[PDB]
Amino acid sequence: HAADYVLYKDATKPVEDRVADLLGRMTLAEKIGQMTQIERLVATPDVLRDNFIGSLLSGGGSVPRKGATAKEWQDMVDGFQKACMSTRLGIPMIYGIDAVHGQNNVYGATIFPHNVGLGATRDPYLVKRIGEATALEVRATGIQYAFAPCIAVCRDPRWGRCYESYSEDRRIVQSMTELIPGLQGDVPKDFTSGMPFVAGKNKVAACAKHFVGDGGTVDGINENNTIINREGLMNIHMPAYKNAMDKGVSTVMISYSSWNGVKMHANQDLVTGYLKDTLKFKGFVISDWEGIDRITTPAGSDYSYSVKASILAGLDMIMVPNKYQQFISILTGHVNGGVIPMSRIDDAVTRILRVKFTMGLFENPYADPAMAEQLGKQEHRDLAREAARKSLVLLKNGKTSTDAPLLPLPKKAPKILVAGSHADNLGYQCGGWTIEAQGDTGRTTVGTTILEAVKAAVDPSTVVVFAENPDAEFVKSGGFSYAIVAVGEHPYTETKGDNLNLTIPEPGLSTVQAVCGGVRCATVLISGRPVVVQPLLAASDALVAAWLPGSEGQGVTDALFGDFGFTGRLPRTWFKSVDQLPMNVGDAHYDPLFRLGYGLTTNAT
Repeated sequence: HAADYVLYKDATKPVEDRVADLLGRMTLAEKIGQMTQIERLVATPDVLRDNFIGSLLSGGGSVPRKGATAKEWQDMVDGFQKACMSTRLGIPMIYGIDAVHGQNNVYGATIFPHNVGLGATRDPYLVKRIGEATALEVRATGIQYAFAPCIAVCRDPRWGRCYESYSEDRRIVQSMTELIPGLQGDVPKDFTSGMPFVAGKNKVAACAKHFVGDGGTVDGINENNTIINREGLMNIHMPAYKNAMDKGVSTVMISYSSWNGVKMHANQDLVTGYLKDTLKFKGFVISDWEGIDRITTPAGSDYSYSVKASILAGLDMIMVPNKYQQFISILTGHVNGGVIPMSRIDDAVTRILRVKFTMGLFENPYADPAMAEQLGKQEHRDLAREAARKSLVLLKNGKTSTDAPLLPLPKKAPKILVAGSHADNLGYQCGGWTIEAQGDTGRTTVGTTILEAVKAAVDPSTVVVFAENPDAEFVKSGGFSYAIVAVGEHPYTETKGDNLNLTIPEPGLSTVQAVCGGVRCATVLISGRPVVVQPLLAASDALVAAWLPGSEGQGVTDALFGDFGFTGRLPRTWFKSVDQLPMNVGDAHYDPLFRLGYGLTTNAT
């Protein structure tokens, strides 16, 4: 009704009408800008305006500064948004980040257990509630888009991202797609499968990743080839993408991996033919980081081809993330030369705009300062603590069938020992994608280590001694009632985590042997995956697979001291040796140390 009315700016109008109205006004430069996502590290107000940039991200560890507050994050994001809103059309950018176990790049964010442990809970409603809390903590920092969930079905634990997979069993991964409506909100009653959805300003856009077969690569080699017939691809690796469509996942990220030698980032048949045309996905498809570069061998050796192949394959938004001028220049040339039709550009931009309008981003482009206090909120930590406890799998509770069960341990004892490299190391208990991509060691954020949790749990008369790596004599002479010893993997992600031997670093086993040799012991194993465990088992009275439980170490002691019983069950096969791999439930020659679904129980004290 005002004389300067512009339909796309009218919040009362249907999303599709707003999309069409804006699209019809855009120049080629404005269109290609929407398709471009850049790192905050290369962003400036002029770059964002002049190139009509559609999206920014923080990669792992890409932060305004170490220890930044929620408000500092909001101010940074809003500064970028102010630049984007100052363009001719005022299209807001969407800011993405890997919030994969909480808002994990941010100091003081609640850190939830990694996905493998969540699979052990068999509790999809718990995972939904984690999505809900994670959305609040992401919005606390002004960010609107999380690159989660990873719905890989990890079929070989030698993969460095196996901890990002809920299970080797697709049925468990499918169940855990409940993360999506946690992050985004529940879809309405009449909802069409494949449409994008986000409820509003207190929720975030989600991302089902990495499409498809990322968990199926040969020998678990990250980014490698997945060799499997269509029937197996569709039976193992694809199903959870359909659940994600049904729950309105807003975006899908493409895998670095290949399927039978075809790069996913160049696979028109799967990206356009299947995801878009068969599953009816109507959100946007985003590349992985320099994913189009890696289409070629060597990577980046023909970036012109990378742009052509990826955009023709059906990708909508490119996580460049640094060389935006080159990306934009090359894509512009391809359109100008008729190599890429305007129809393909218009489809990509239609999808990007659909997600942005749907989620309310044109109505609330800026951060809400009242949300900053959601970061690290005690209610969310209480949830993480529940999740950590439910994730724990009890593998042994007594050396013989006639021994007294060691767990639960008594809170009142004259003197107890807490030992091991992982007993008082917050970074190690969080693992990868915590503060940095690869994670880190020591007190990297706000949390409670296993040692701190023990001290918070025990009777006031119980003396707690910590020794990181005590010798056998120290233990034998110490007058201890029992010991809790924690060891395991160091933090990792992506290719750095690929590991053909799956043996934990020393000292780990040597400390368990020294401790358990002198006093009854409960071994807590911190890992992203099954690892060689027979020697640890042989030494230990009790052993718990605690995965990567996150910031809330009291989840571990909640079960050790019997406040709750152990309930977790293995979401993966535990192998006898790495020579067996790959080896999954349902295989012909299945000879596990512990089958998928195994877990001992205790009752609460």
